[PDB]
Amino acid sequence: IRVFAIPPSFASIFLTKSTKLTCLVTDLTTYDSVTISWTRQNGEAVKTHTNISESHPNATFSAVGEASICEDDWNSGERFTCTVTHTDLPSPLKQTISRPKGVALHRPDVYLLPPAREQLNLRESATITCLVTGFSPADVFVQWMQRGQPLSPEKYVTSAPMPEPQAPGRYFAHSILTVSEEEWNTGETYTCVVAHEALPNRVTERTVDKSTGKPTLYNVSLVMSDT
Amino acid sequence: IRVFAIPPSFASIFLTKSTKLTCLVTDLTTYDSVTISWTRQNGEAVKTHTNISESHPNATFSAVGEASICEDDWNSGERFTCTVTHTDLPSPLKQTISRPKGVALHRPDVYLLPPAREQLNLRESATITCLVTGFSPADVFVQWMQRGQPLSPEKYVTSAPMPEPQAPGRYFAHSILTVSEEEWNTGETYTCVVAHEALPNRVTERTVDKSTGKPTLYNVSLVMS
Amino acid sequence: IRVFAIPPSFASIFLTKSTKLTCLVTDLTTYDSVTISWTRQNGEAVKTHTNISESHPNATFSAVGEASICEDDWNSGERFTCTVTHTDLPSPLKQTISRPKGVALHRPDVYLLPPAREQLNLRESATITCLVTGFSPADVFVQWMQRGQPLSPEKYVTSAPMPEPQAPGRYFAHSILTVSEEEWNTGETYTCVVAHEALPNRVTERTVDKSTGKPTLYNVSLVM
Amino acid sequence: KSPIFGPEEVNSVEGNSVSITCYYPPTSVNRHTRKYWCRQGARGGCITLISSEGYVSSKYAGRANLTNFPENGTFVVNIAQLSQDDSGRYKCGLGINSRGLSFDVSLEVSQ
Ligand SMILES: *[C@@H]1O[C@H](CO)[C@@H](O)[C@H](O)[C@H]1NC(C)=O
Ligand SMILES: *[C@@H]1O[C@H](CO)[C@@H](O)[C@H](O)[C@H]1NC(C)=O
Repeated sequence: IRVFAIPPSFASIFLTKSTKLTCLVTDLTTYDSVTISWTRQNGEAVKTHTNISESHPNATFSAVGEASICEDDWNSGERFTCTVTHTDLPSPLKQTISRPKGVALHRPDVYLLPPAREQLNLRESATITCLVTGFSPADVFVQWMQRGQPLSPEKYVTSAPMPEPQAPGRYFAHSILTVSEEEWNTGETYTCVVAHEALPNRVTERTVDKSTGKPTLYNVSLVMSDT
Repeated sequence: IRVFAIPPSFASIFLTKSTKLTCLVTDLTTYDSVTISWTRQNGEAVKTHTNISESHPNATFSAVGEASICEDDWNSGERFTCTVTHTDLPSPLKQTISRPKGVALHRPDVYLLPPAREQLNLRESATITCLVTGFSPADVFVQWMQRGQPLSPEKYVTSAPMPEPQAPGRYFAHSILTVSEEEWNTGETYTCVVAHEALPNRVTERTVDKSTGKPTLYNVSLVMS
Repeated sequence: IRVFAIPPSFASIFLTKSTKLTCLVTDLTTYDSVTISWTRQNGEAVKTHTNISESHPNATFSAVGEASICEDDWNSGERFTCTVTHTDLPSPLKQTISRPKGVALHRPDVYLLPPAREQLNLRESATITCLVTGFSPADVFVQWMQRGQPLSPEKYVTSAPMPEPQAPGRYFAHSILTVSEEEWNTGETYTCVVAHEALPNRVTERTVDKSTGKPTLYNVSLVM
Repeated sequence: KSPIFGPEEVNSVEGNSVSITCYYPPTSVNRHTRKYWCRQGARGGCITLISSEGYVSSKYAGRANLTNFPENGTFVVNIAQLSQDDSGRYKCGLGINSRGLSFDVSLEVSQ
């Protein structure tokens, strides 16, 4: 008999522009007269949360309420309370939440790497890779745009952040995008927008044309003779 | 006795992250006990603002009112009404502003132009020029960063959004940045972020080094005997 | 009761070479048979100020006073006064305007920048920017010619002279021109002329075509 | 000369299916090296429509499979749902697209 509340993540405040916070309840049966509430620090009102989940088969129920909030005021560290009182638990409980102030705020430095020349040889497919290194804390959010409008998420694959071993407790990530190869030899700018909560304007954007690795000079020297 | 309701410009919501709208009252009679405030469409209160105006240098009185709102409250469709209370007012004045939704939206196409070779021959200073174009409405913002740490606003000069010649209601701008000639011939990536309320993440950026082009040079050398 | 004076600047002279200076009368009630005059320092008379305009349907005042002068009486320092008498203010009003000497003059460096490869690789339309940097005083006249034939002024757009960031009392301006890039693939002439007062002959022309800053690639060095 | 050998001329009506076998000298490189079927377009080169490693292009997705019988010494390309954009000039081959080792099939669809 427990309650799990999920805080708003930066890969969701940035993706959906609608900072909000949920409250699911584990190991409580599928009964009526549910208490799900969201209060500020001072306990004032909140958004009307609906779309309660379905009755699970094993006699458990998670009444999920989604409530929004002004944008700064989540980051200012205002505590919220998910208060619960079911039938089996007529005694309440307040699952409290806050913004974790603390840990240092370093910013990513994003290098976008173009496909290997051994790969654009089979003339099959090019894997462009965005290497979001050096940052802290977690929750980077990488997405890809071609010429201005963002691509499908079916085509790129972001890893979850992994901690970097040479440097201290600062993560990295990476994200590959696999394009066709005839689409790449045409041109095709293909940029990598990387959202973090420690950048100046929150978003970095790097890009790769076809012409970005290409050598500065070819320097042949042919010595045909007869000796 | 003229009350304007200053709408928050987008170039200030982006520069300050702290959208403030201001009731500006001019030519009030020379007195005191001034009562000014900002309300929503539902008339709900905002805090009292600090930093009141001084008396006119033209022998009269004026008022400034600084209310910081959530951005979703201002853009969500809520009109905003100011109240001003003075001596010569028989009744207060409620001045209304709404975010003018109903303009077509288009996005800037920032092409960052690099300095002319005629200029890096006088050995003095380059001007890199960030041609923001194609966009609508006004209220672009352009600022310049060098390795993710922005230059001071004394070095770049943004223009004003002037209407584009050939296209319909749309605009452009420029922004020049003048950098001395040994800076640019070292590397020095010089990016140009452009902040506009019709972009996806509200910010795009482009960049230009010394070598942003300068193509393949073939250098054949035949010693055919 | 305001009387303004709109003078002719370098853009207004050089487009026309027929300097006409205008005395604007505003902020009264709507009376007819207005009495205005354009006089010199020595009290003489000029061309008549015909083409009176309409009044204002928002009930402000509208009267213009023009006079065609030729240039040397405008540069040598003759003050030109518009005199105003009417029924609301029947006292003689003097609005004096001249050319305010006592300012420097530096020469505009002009650089004509060709369209960027990000813009052309869409193949929609290119814009060429003439950059008129470094100069002082203001009032420059930028216009564009396509091989000795002046383009239509619905096509280019000149800026206004905004003061330079790191240069002390100088200025700059810009002027963009939108060429259809299909015309830039033939890449004809596109010259930018810039009329200032501090040039030697007062007109500088720069030009850019499709192959201007293109460096040499194919350095074939055969040796024997 | 390149030792692959396919069908030089293939004819099949729209909607019907094609089976195109191409043979190779059954070495131990040629059994295991990459086998392609590229579309020699105009203005340049092969654009690999269906490789044998497992790429299958945007066009031929759902309608083509390339299999490989290395003991029989051949590889076979099945293409269903023809249309008249499936007409033109194709190559069946091995290894890299550029370096020859190929054969030139001329696919020609009829109404
Ligand atoms: C180009 O080739 C010439 C002759 O082979 C050589 O002397 C020169 O150094 C080369 N230029 C470079 C490396 O920039
Ligand atoms: C071009 O080739 C000449 C011929 O020797 C060589 O001296 C020179 O370095 C080359 N120039 C460039 C810019 O590569």
